Order: sequence, then C-alpha cells, then structure tokens
Amino acid sequence: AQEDVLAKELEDVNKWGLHVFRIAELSGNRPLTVIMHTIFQERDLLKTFKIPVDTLITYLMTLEDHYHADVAYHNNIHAADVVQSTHVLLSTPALEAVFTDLEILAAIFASAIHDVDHPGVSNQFLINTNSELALMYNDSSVLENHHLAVGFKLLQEENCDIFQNLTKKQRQSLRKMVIDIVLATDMSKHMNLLADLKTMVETKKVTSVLLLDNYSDRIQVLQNMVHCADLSNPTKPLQLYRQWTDRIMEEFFRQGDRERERGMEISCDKHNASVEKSQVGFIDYIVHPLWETWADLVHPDAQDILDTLEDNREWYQSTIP
Amino acid sequence: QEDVLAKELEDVNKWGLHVFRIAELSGNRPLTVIMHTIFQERDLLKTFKIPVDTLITYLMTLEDHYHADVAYHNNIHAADVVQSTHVLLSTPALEAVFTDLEILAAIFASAIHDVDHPGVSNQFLINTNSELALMYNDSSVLENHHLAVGFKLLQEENCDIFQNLTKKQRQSLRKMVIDIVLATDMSKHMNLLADLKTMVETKKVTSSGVLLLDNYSDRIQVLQNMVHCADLSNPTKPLQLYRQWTDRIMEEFFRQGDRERERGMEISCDKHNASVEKSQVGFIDYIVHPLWETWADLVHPDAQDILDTLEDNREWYQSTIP
Ligand SMILES: COc1cccc(Nc2cc(-c3ccccc3)nc3c2C(=O)NCC3)c1
Ligand SMILES: COc1cccc(Nc2cc(-c3ccccc3)nc3c2C(=O)NCC3)c1
Ligand SMILES: [Mg+2]
Ligand SMILES: [Mg+2]
Ligand SMILES: [Zn+2]
Ligand SMILES: [Zn+2]
Repeated sequence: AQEDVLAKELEDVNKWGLHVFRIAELSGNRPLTVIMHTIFQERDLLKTFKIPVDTLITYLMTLEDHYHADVAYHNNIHAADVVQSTHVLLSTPALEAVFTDLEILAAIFASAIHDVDHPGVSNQFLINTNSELALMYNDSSVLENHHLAVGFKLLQEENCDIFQNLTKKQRQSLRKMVIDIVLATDMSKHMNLLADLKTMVETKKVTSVLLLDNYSDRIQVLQNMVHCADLSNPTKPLQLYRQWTDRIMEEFFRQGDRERERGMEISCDKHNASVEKSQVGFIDYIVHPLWETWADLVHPDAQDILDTLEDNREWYQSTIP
Repeated sequence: QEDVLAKELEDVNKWGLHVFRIAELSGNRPLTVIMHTIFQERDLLKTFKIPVDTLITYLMTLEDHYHADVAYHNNIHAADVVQSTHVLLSTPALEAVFTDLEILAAIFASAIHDVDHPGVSNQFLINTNSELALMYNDSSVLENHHLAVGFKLLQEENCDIFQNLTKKQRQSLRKMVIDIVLATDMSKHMNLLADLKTMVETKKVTSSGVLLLDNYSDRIQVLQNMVHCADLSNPTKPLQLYRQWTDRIMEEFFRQGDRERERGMEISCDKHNASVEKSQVGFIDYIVHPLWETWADLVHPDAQDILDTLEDNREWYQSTIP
C-alpha cells in the first residue's frame, strides 16, 4: 500500500512541483534512486544505452548513500529535486529535438551527482579553516570538483558502471560534458554564466524551436539549465519552497555555530538572521534575474514558473512590514 | 667539497649557473642549497622573520618529494627553475616593480612547481584512467597536484616557513602561488603568450624603461609568464647545459613510451622512431622562441644575451641535421 502510494506520487514526475518530500518518505528514503529509475524508464534511456536495470539500481543506491543523511539542505532529497527539475526543463517545447540522447543523459547524470558528499558548509568555510578539501583543490570550486570526483569514482564499484556499453567516444564526450555542467553550479560563476545566457537570448535564432549549432552554445544552455534546476526552489509552490528555506537556514546556522566555536567572524547567525528579507534579496538579485532570462530563451514555455516565483517573492515581502 | 660548492654558488645571480655540479657536490641537495643561498642573498629570512632551521627543514622535506628516478622532472629541474626566476626577477626593466611578498611567491612557486611528478604527461594520466585525473577532473592534473603537495608539507613539524607572516600576507601569497603554478601547464601556453603580446603592444614604462604595473591582473600575468619562461629556459642556457636537459627529457619521454606500448596503449615518446634533433628545432621554432622573443620585447633590451644564446643553440641543433 505504501508502494501503491509511492507509485501514484511518481505519476507526477513530468510536472513542476512534484511532492518530492513525500516521495522520499514513501520510498524508504530513496528519492534519488526512485526518481532517477522512473526518469530513465520514461525516456527509454536503459534501452538506448544498454544499461542493465540491475546495474542502474546498484549505482543509484551507492550514490544516494554518499549524500549525507545529517545535512539539512545539501542531501539526497535536493539531488532528487534537481534531477526531476532538469528532467522537466529538458522537455520544454522550445527545445524539442534540440539535444542528443547523450546530451540528455549528461544533463540528468550531472544533476544526480552535482552535490554528492556535500559537508553542509561553504567553499569559503572550507578555504578559511584550511581543510583537506581546499588544500586538495587549491581553493578553486573546491566542493564542485569533489562532487565530480566522487560521482565518477562510484562508477568503478562492483556492478556500478552504468556506462559500460557506451562507445569510448560516447564516454569521453559524456565525461567532458558532465564536468562542464557540474563546475557551472559553483555560485562564484553565476554572474558570468548569466552574462552568457543574456547574450544568447539577445542573438537568439528560432524556427517557424531553438537553433544550436555548435558545442559552445549547447553546453552553455545545459550549464544554465542545471543551474536553474539547482536554484529552482523559489519557483516551486510555496509549501515546497518554505520547507527548502527552513533546511538551508538550519545548515547556514549550524555553520555559524562552528565559526563561533573558533573565534571566526560570523558570515549564518541565528540571533541576527532576517530570514524573510534575505529571501526577498536572494530572489531579487540572484534568482529572478536568472529565471527571467531563462524564460526569455524559451518564451513562453516558462511563464507559469516565472509567475510562481513572483507570487512567492511578494508573499515573502508581505511578511516583512 | 664545501669549498668548491661555496665558489660554484657565488654564481647564483648568473645565467648559466653550473647546476649539475651543485647537485653533485651538495650530495643531491641542489634545491635546498640553491633556495637557501637565494633567501640569504635577497635577505628573505630577516624580511619575513624565518627561523633558519625551519627553512632548511621545509626545503629538505620539499626536495625529498621530488622523485630521484625520473630523468627530467626532479629536484635539479626545480633548483634550476628557482635560480632562473631569481635572475629574471633582477631584470633592469623590472627594477622595484614587485614587492617582497610577490618576490617570495614567484620563488616559492618555482620551487614547488613540479613536486611529486611521476615522469608522465597529463594526457597519459587522463588515458590511464589514473587516480590523479579522477581527482582533478582532467583539468591541469599534474599542476593542481604539485601545489597541493607543496602546501601540505608546510604543516609537517617545523616546516612552516610562513609562520611569522600576517594573515592577509598568507592569503595573498597562497593565491599568487596557485595562479603562478597553474600557469606552468603547457595547455595554457598559447593563451598566456597572446596575453603577453597584448601587454607589449600596449606597454607603459618610465624614462629608464622600467615597466609600470598597477593592478593585480597585470602583475600576476607577468609573474606567470616569468616562471613559464624559467620553466622553458633550458634552450636559452649555455649549450653544455641545454644538451644535458635534452638527453634527460628524451629519456623520461621514451620511458613513458615503454609504459604505454606495454599497457597495450597506442604509443605516443617513440624511441625506435624519433629525430631528437629535428624535434628540438621544431620546439624552439614553434614554442620557445616565440615566447622568449615576446618576453624580450617586454624588457627591451635586457633579455638580449638570453635571446642570442637561444638562437645560437637553434643554429647548432639544426647543424646536427644532415
Ligand atoms: C548553488 O549553490 C547554493 C549554495 C548555497 C545556497 C543555495 N541556495 C539558497 C540560498 C539561500 C540564501 C539564504 C540567505 C542568504 C542568501 C541566500 N536561500 C535559499 C536557497 C535555496 O536554494 N533554497 C531555499 C532558499 C545554493
Ligand atoms: C612545462 O611542461 C613541459 C612538459 C614536457 C616537456 C617540457 N620541456 C621540454 C620539452 C621538449 C620537447 C622535445 C621534443 C618534442 C616536444 C618537446 N624538449 C625540451 C624541454 C625542456 O624544457 N628542456 C629540454 C628540451 C616542458
Ligand atoms: Mg552545489
Ligand atoms: Mg610542470
Ligand atoms: Zn545544489
Ligand atoms: Zn617544470
């Protein structure tokens, strides 16, 4: 009966605002595994790429295992939500028959692994406390390089190589794209990514659907697409959004509590925080400029997402005065 | 022995230092003694309040992480790049341009720039599905690892030569060292060269022809090209040095070839099928000379003696071709 309700909730996999937190309770805490299996079935990705079903389950569970169950925001539920959101953006009418099967595979895999083994703390925290991770990666996209190293490394585990039947050319190319996509999720790169997206909207070329052309534009589109999915919480129905905020504030406060345990200045402070004002500014300066520009690329496919974000923005603002 | 090395070292400020003899007479400690002399000379120990024993401890531990069994990418190559940078930092046209901190980073970077090199290329490591390429997502694989090793060794007991620096000082130098080492990757050559060409066209300079570099972007860029130049300086040294570096890179390459043929890899590096001579002319013409000429255009006329040797060696190597 739980499998019954689980399978019912999975009927909404193609819809913005899927009940991701319920799917997580109903799956026995395997949102990423169940959401990823259902998406591969939907898009016929097992057959196309000859992925044995048992290998795909075995990898998915191992990766899911490598998201930390004690990090409030950057955990497996978030990875799941990011995969399903890229899945929906990939389906936009303005991009129909634009991306190859291998590019579709790259974007969804990249979404799955994009935050794996996330410690619940910022790049800057890891730089300033002189941690193994920052020493390893020379202070440069430290977390995102790690996510990638981990997401690939897990393919080598027993019965875990989901790409065993791709050609060597397919695999080299998929690898390069996954790396390019996942490094583009570092927020220190947001302003530069959005510049390029604006330029592409401004020089946009369309059919009587979107034309590309060359690897450089296609990759930028995929990079911006997964960044949008990554920052999609404030575009979701408000009950989903509000839970996403409580979780990121918890993680943010746990980090400030560790910076205090150290005599570090506090970036994060649970006796200073102004949650509602911070969310309004997040949307106004970061989240709305990205989604406005994305909506422009795919006009008018994303109008309802954009209307949703604007409503949520107003709601949060309304809590202030 | 301690007398001969004393005297050989008195040439530390000269292009064409007898670096192989120094390695010999120091008991394979050329990076320790060359770095040590340099810090004394430049007065880097008083300026940065470095206890003598800490530098020595670090330098020895740093040098031990160069592989003795790799024919080019070892501690003699790291002693050599260090010394070559130290001389280029003394270019008339760069007089009083860089701070004591920036001089320190250039020279620290030089020293660590190849540490723990396996004697094989980034493309090898990407093709052998290596663990280092897995870790660094195929980007500047070697170069990222050299840095992470260099900095980690400072945390060993009595190896933190930076202990008496302030916190802003440590951040800044850490940043500079990384930008400088990442620039040693040859994949980045052409892009750095174009940028240096840009700087020369639109260059500034006082009435002594001393260059004026205000912002970080321009100064780091110069220190990047300066250490890249030092790395690629072997063809510009006296012939009896150049030849010795060339035999050594050719051995390292032919050994990578062996490691390949073996593993069933397509052999890249091929000893039963290379012209050492023609490959050197090729290398000078397409990479080393466009580089040191452009550098020469920046500090005109100061790099003249250097560019002249480079062109006299190209001529000699081309004379070895029937
Ligand atoms: C892509 O990398 C990263 C890294 C850290 C946080 C995020 N996301 C957020 C940040 C913030 C936030 C909070 C206070 C000040 C500034 C920003 N608020 C939210 C999210 C989110 O996506 N969901 C819920 C609302 C994304
Ligand atoms: C900085 O990165 C790297 C990597 C590999 C070789 C080098 N340097 C050389 C390469 C080659 C060479 C020879 C044949 C074909 C292509 C290149 N010859 C020489 C050096 C050198 O610097 N000293 C001795 C002469 C530099
Ligand atoms: Mg992330
Ligand atoms: Mg190197
Ligand atoms: Zn994320
Ligand atoms: Zn080198």
